Amino acid sequence: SGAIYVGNYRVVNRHLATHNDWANLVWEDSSRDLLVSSTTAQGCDTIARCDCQTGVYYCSSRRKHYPVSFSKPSLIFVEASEYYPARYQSHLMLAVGHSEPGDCGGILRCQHGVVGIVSTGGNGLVGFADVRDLLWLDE
Ligand SMILES: C[C@H](C(=O)N1CCC[C@H](C(N)=O)C1)c1nc(F)ccc1Cl
Ligand SMILES: [Zn+2]
Repeated sequence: SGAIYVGNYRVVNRHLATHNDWANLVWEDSSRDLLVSSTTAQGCDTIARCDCQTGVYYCSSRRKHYPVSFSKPSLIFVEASEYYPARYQSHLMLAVGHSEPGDCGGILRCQHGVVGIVSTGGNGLVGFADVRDLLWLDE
């Protein structure tokens, strides 16, 4: 679990969005596993606007942060799950690091701010949904 709180927006994994997220829907994209809902309170976070390919992510299944080198956002094949059929997920970045399904929502940050959230993984890999191209989150 986990979310990004920036301005009057809450960014979560689309497959983990609540009834309240959908009732306050701003934007969603199944191909990216992202959903953004509106909030009444002002949020705590800064979005990175950069091309970093290194950063640190929070891994809830270890209660620890880990440094990562990650690929640039791209279209990656993701196997069918209970949430989606087998499909290409866009704007996904992969790295070597531990992850389990419940780690989705953990933030990836570089020195400039929030880069994305955990969205996929397995076998010593962790995948992050990029949010750096969503300029409207703070504009
Ligand atoms: C199976 C799961 C996963 O990647 N997804 C399920 C939930 C929906 C995901 C998606 N973005 O489409 C795909 C997973 N397995 C691991 F071994 C480690 C982490 C994770 Cl998240
Ligand atoms: Zn950066």
